[PDB]
Amino acid sequence: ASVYAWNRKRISNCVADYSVLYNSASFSTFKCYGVSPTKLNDLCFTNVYA
Amino acid sequence: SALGKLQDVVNQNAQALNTLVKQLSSNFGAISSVLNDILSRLDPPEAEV
Amino acid sequence: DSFVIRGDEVRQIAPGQTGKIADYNYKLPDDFTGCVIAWNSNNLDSKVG
Repeated sequence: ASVYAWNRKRISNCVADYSVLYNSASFSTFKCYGVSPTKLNDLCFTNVYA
Repeated sequence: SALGKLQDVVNQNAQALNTLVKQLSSNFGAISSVLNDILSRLDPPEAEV
Repeated sequence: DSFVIRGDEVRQIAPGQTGKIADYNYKLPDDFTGCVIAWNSNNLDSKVG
């Protein structure tokens, strides 16, 4: 989607293997604020909004 | 109320302690007032700050 | 300590970094003291084949 019409996807009731993201070489920018991505594997959340 | 002079003393001490305990609930500028959460959410580079 | 990497992974040569190079190839200490110097070597290390 266009930036002015950014799409929002809700993530819930699932297991998030964040390794697939932070072990991938397909990303040039990967910046997490307020969290460290390694520790995401040990964390749960009530709302995920991609 | 006759023994107020004694009661006051007690109360004051208690009050002090209470505030001290409640000071554990303040972030003081951090991102969370619970040390365990900061240790579980950040790596040392910024967890130290 | 001398070696060669690819440009995208140059960021990984720094304290508190993650990725392929830092985790599996070369890891600096979090309190590292010293200098890191890096420069492109396309003219020298690349081959047509």
